[PDB]
Amino acid sequence: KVFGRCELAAAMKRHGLDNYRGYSLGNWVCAAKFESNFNTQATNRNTDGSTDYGILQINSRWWCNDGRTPGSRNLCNIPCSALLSSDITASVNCAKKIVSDGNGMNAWVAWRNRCKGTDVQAWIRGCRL
Repeated sequence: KVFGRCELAAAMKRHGLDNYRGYSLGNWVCAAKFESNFNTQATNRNTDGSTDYGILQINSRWWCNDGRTPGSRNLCNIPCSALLSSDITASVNCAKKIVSDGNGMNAWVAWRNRCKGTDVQAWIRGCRL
């Protein structure tokens, strides 16, 4: 599936990511955009036998189970497949324990690159408000 910017935003807002751990919605839409480009089914293989799954490309090396990751655990107690849903529910829930894991949104490489220190509010412009 492919979310539209403002649809992803709302889904996002609805599941209370807006300002979570002090990180504005725009931060999250922006992280989404560069990470998965909104593609609910974006999957990205990393070396170290791990992979980034879903909207917010969350890693199976920890957080979610795909099986095949050698040095793994699923701190989020889910199959990596459930993090490839068309309903974000899970991704944000998982995504919530990772912002809270001592680093903030640094956890997401495309956010720290492309988004951190940016005028992230531009991502929620036109969005229903």
